[PDB]
Amino acid sequence: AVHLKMMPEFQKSSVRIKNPTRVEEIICGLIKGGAAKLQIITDFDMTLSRFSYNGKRCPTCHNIIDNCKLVTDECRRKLLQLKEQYYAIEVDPVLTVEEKFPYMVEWYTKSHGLLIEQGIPKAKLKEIVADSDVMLKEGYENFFGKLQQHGIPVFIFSAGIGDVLEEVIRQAGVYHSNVKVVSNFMDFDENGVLKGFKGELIHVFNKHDGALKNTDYFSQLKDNSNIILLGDSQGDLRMADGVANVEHILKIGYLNDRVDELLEKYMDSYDIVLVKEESLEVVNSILQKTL
Ligand SMILES: O=S(=O)(O)CCN1CCN(CCS(=O)(=O)O)CC1
Ligand SMILES: [Mg+2]
Repeated sequence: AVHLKMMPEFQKSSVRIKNPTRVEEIICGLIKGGAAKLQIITDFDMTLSRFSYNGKRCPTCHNIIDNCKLVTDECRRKLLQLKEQYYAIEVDPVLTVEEKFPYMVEWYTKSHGLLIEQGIPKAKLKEIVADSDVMLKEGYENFFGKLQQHGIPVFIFSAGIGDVLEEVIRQAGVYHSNVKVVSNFMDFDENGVLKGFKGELIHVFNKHDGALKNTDYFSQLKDNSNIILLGDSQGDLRMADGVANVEHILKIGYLNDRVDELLEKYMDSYDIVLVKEESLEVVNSILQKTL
């Protein structure tokens, strides 16, 4: 039987849970299925990576490029201005999520377009990532390590920049075979210089679309009917829409900011909400019982 009361990781004050009995029953199902039924579906930015260090916000994959030696101060000025106008739409309490779709498409297209003008070479990405301020959440080596040890599928589904994300995990030593990355990947010209992005855009609000356009992945994993989902946004709740069959799904949400405004809604939609939390110890504690 599962008792969150007896799990020290769940006693941390950042752990917020509306329905602990329900959560205990989901984790109970996860444990019963063991490795053979488990898969992970996860966002990256601010979910696997830290939201902040020392009251200095940490970079998203996109910020890593925004901030690198290859990008001019004037470019960052424009990027900032984009962010200020479009982020106000993102968080607008009056617009429906569907109304925000076109605005999100513009923001990501305009900001990608400014990066494309700056001339980013594939060969520089290693240096850029090494020099950046990126940080993975505390407990990431045990997270990725237990999962790879047991061959648990991990589907990292990111509205960031795929090439940057992959380079971060590769340098961390955690880009193992069990880890599949679906993101916005760079398109490179004859000289290995960024010229655009591949595929259809993934942004914060359309992850349902991408989840459905990955049937190949999920149909191979028909038996993995127990899911752990990790996200930092309401949008990440859709990352599991492509899953073949679902027996148990546990949804863990990082609430990194706009805490007072969003806490109720997060507690309502995620099973476990982690408030201003920079570790993976709750999820690692669940893996520990399960694997
Ligand atoms: O599922 S299997 O039977 O194949 C493996 C069993 N697995 C072994 C490790 N224990 C740790 C006990 S606990 O400390 O996590 O409770 C959890 C379950
Ligand atoms: Mg994110």
